[PDB]
Amino acid sequence: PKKVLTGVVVSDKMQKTVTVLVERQFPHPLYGKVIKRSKKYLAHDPEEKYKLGDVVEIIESRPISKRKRFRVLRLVESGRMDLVEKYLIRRQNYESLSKRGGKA
Amino acid sequence: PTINQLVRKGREKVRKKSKVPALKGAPFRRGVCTVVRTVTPKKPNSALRKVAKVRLTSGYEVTAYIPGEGHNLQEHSVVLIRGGRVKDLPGVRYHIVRGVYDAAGVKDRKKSRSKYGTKKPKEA
Amino acid sequence: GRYIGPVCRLCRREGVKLYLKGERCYSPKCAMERRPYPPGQHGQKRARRPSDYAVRLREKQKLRRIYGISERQFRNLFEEASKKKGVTGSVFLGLLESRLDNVVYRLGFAVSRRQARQLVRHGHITVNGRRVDLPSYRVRPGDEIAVAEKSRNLELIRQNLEAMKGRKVGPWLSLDVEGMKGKFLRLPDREDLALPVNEQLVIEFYSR
Amino acid sequence: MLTDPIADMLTRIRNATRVYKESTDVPASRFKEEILRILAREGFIKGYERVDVDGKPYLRVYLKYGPRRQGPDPRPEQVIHHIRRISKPGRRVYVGVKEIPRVRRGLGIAILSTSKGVLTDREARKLGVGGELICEVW
Amino acid sequence: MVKIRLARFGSKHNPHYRIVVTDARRKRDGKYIEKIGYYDPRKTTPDWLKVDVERARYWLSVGAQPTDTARRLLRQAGVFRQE
RNA sequence: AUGUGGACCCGCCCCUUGGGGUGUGUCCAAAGGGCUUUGCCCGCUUCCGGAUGGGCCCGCGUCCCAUCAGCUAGUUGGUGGGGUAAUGGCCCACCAAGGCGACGACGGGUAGCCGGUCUGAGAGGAUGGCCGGCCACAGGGGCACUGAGACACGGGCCCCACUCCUACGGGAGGCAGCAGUUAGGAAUCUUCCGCAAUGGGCGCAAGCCUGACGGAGCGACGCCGCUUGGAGGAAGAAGCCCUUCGGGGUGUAAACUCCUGAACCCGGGACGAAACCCCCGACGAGGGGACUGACGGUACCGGGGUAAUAGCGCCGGCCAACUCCGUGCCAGCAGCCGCGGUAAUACGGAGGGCGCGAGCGUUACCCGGAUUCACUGGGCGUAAAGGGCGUGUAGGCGGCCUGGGGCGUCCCAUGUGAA
Ligand SMILES: [Mg+2]
Ligand SMILES: [Mg+2]
Ligand SMILES: [Mg+2]
Ligand SMILES: [Mg+2]
Ligand SMILES: [Mg+2]
Ligand SMILES: [Mg+2]
Ligand SMILES: [Mg+2]
Ligand SMILES: [Mg+2]
Ligand SMILES: [Mg+2]
Ligand SMILES: [Mg+2]
Ligand SMILES: [Mg+2]
Ligand SMILES: [Mg+2]
Ligand SMILES: [Mg+2]
Ligand SMILES: [Mg+2]
Ligand SMILES: [Mg+2]
Ligand SMILES: [Mg+2]
Ligand SMILES: [Mg+2]
Ligand SMILES: [Mg+2]
Ligand SMILES: [Mg+2]
Ligand SMILES: [Mg+2]
Ligand SMILES: [Mg+2]
Ligand SMILES: [Mg+2]
Ligand SMILES: [Mg+2]
Ligand SMILES: [Mg+2]
Ligand SMILES: [Mg+2]
Ligand SMILES: [Mg+2]
Ligand SMILES: [Mg+2]
Ligand SMILES: [Mg+2]
Ligand SMILES: [Mg+2]
Ligand SMILES: [Mg+2]
Ligand SMILES: [Mg+2]
Ligand SMILES: [Mg+2]
Ligand SMILES: [Mg+2]
Ligand SMILES: [Mg+2]
Ligand SMILES: [Mg+2]
Ligand SMILES: [Mg+2]
Ligand SMILES: [Mg+2]
Ligand SMILES: [Mg+2]
Ligand SMILES: [Zn+2]
Repeated sequence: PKKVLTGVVVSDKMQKTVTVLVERQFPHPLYGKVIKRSKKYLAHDPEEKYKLGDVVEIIESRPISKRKRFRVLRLVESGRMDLVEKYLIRRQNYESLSKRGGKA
Repeated sequence: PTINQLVRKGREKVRKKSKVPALKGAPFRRGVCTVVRTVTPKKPNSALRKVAKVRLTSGYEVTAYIPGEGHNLQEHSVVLIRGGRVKDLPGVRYHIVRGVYDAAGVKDRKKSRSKYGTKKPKEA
Repeated sequence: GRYIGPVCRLCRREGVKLYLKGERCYSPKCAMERRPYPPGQHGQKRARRPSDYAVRLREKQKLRRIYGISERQFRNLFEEASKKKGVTGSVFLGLLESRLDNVVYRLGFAVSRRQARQLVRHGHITVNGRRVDLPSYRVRPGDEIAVAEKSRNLELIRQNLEAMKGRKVGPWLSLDVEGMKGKFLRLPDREDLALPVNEQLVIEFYSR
Repeated sequence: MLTDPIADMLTRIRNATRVYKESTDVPASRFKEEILRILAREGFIKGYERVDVDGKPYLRVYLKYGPRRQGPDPRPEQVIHHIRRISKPGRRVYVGVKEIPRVRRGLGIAILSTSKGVLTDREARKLGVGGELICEVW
Repeated sequence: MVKIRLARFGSKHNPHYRIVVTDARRKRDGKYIEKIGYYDPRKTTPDWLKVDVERARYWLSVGAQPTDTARRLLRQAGVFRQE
């Protein structure tokens, strides 16, 4: 079975390609509690069909590039920029964590 | 700490500091004496404790105790050391193997012979 | 023997008759009677309240010396009786009692276990027919333990199986004084051993 | 807001009995009710009942103790000696059927929730099912 | 090609072989494809040879080639007896 | 040339990533050898399948430092080429401006990974040494050729560092194969025998090659088995040791009586080996025959037969085992606590005792006791520990009732979990 993942498109910024964000719960090996944990896949979108916010199943597939080894299989739930926004703030944060601050 | 805490930060494993850098943490380094000396013990002891500064193959210059009634070590004797504090002389962390190399055995000892390094005396 | 050396001096340390030296231990000469205190200069003094460790030590010595086994040999048995299914206490005593050197002394081929050791190392003994000269050999049930064919009439095994005429053999062994055979019927029921030793303590020693 | 309502009921009970109260109101949830069902079956409570305090619905829980002892401190033996949450929010606990624990060589119970519903250990074991280990009681 | 050969398994002066399928290029004692028998050349027990002609015949059919004493043993179990 | 067939372009059908058909066109085969010579054996050619081995890709797992917080320009993606057995920025040209990171990017440190090993009640911790599997490497750095396979340890080229040759121009090397030498080091083996067995290469075969391997050798380095004797033997030698001067200890220990008989001597003497091969049958199945042993005159069997090595540590408490003398805060001991300043069971010796025993001690390292990094399994008023206070970002967590989904969770079946 080619692995199939389900995720949120969080990047349209590429030609014929979408960043897909894929979460996975699971219990922590030593301490028990259920930990969320996520990873971004680059997926092949040849119609530039799928759009920011779409929730797509992504499938294992023969390599298209470095990075691109998945193709967008189908569309689950169309539109939902909460996830995109959720993800978006997470990278907004990054700005703070450095050597200075104030209004930066 | 909360579980979420123990999931975020770890626990923290430990670290045995090696009470004897016989560098290579081998069980013995060979060394050459540079000073034979005598040292005063501390706290509630008095006597004259025999002690050599040793320059090691491990690239280390360290001070070792010279166990036994009397020794034969001079400012160029080549010696084998072996690890073992001397509770009285702070900074003396290694012993000198008596009976190996330039360090003679121990002249006429009947009891704890293996340590101190003296052969089984002859007898009918 | 394996210890090899003053025997009745252990008799006196454990404070119990041990019967290591065979038949003189039945005579009014075994030191345990009319000299029952430990060996050594201080052996007749006021003996101090012995520690918890001391007592578990001595009971082990008490057992190990009675069988004439070493210690590396002893420990290797206890541990085998640990890992073994069943009550590890009296599974130990059964193995000990399965040692050929002891089984020979049980069948009264020799007056002691030490004398029984020598008869084994010197090929005087068959098991099932072929010679076995290993005192540690494990007798299994069904096995028949003979005096060696060409030994049968040595001056010693003559006068020793002569004593065994009419004498009684443990419940778990048969014996046939005519041809000088003997059989190992079953590993001994803990009740069968009259062993002057609380083996519960011996388990407790090997667990510090 | 209670962070863990189940822990709270278990606690409300723990606290009620140590002063030997007659009964105690816990605010009511189907789940809680399903647990008291078990307590009452196994006989740690005299039983529960869906009263209705001050507008909103509770579960009056009727407690059980031993007989008066003699000596100083007559106070009876507790029936619920001990009653602890196992799984809690922010560290859930799920045994499979081969790992349902045995509480006090059976003298106690462990309530766990399964997809066949809320059950004791012996119950889950027979039914061949594990789940979220809810609590243990002995 | 894949061979049917002996793999040395006893101890010093106590040879037991496993009869094995394996690519000819393994070491003689390394990872093999399938054990299909065993051989005790000292005949220390009544049970000193054992094959499984079914599997032996399988591997032959896909062109395993047996060494000279493997085939000897295989014959001795009637791998090849066709009557 | 022959075209079973196959390869390639285009088309069509079925499939559905480059899978399987089909038509036209084009392109593509071959090698001979031996005979107990017409018809067998060994080869050669194309295609289709099997088997074995491998390439590549993906999910998930894999150490320490945040006193490393930002990183990236073939970078990230596209189109089209190149290249390959094959996917891919693998490489190239052009175009878009991406990609990555607090779920720890980038950097530094350390390390071959696993089966497993050790420890632990477990959960954990520690480790990767023998053997087995994968990877990588062959003086250091590049590279391609040949080929089914290599970017090749005993193949080729170049650069660097060493050593050697040198007629001064130029050449020759590469034990991290088996042995062996030297150096470093606390420390690590024979320049042994054999291809008899198993296995590998080539050969139709006979055979050849095989420091793979099968053995032997050295070292108590580990494990296991075994011996230095057994039975009798005094109211209890001698010496040594205490002593309240009577005695007491070593001590059935010895001497000694009898008995067995490790060493050693003599004799027989292996298993591992039945195939290849030859004959019969048919070069098949099946049967018959012959050849072959490094270990080795060893294992083992039988006959003789001698009383035949005991050491090391410890005895203040923890920790089994106490007396005398010497010594005088000295000489010394010492794991920790502590001994020794003139009556020391702690030093040194003696007698005795305890523990192990061809071994016993020491050092070093690992887990343990250590719930002393606490998931199991700990804490923070005064013992070490509440942030000086808030705000509230990420994140963590979330009241009661119904329904759907079924991610977590649970269940059955099944595959895998090599040795
Ligand atoms: Mg003082
Ligand atoms: Mg002092
Ligand atoms: Mg000492
Ligand atoms: Mg042509
Ligand atoms: Mg390394
Ligand atoms: Mg633990
Ligand atoms: Mg080198
Ligand atoms: Mg190189
Ligand atoms: Mg080739
Ligand atoms: Mg080529
Ligand atoms: Mg090569
Ligand atoms: Mg290479
Ligand atoms: Mg070479
Ligand atoms: Mg070499
Ligand atoms: Mg050197
Ligand atoms: Mg060797
Ligand atoms: Mg061969
Ligand atoms: Mg070898
Ligand atoms: Mg034969
Ligand atoms: Mg041959
Ligand atoms: Mg004591
Ligand atoms: Mg004195
Ligand atoms: Mg003393
Ligand atoms: Mg002491
Ligand atoms: Mg041994
Ligand atoms: Mg711990
Ligand atoms: Mg600590
Ligand atoms: Mg905790
Ligand atoms: Mg604490
Ligand atoms: Mg304070
Ligand atoms: Mg404080
Ligand atoms: Mg405060
Ligand atoms: Mg403060
Ligand atoms: Mg929030
Ligand atoms: Mg809720
Ligand atoms: Mg939430
Ligand atoms: Mg599910
Ligand atoms: Mg399974
Ligand atoms: Zn006695």
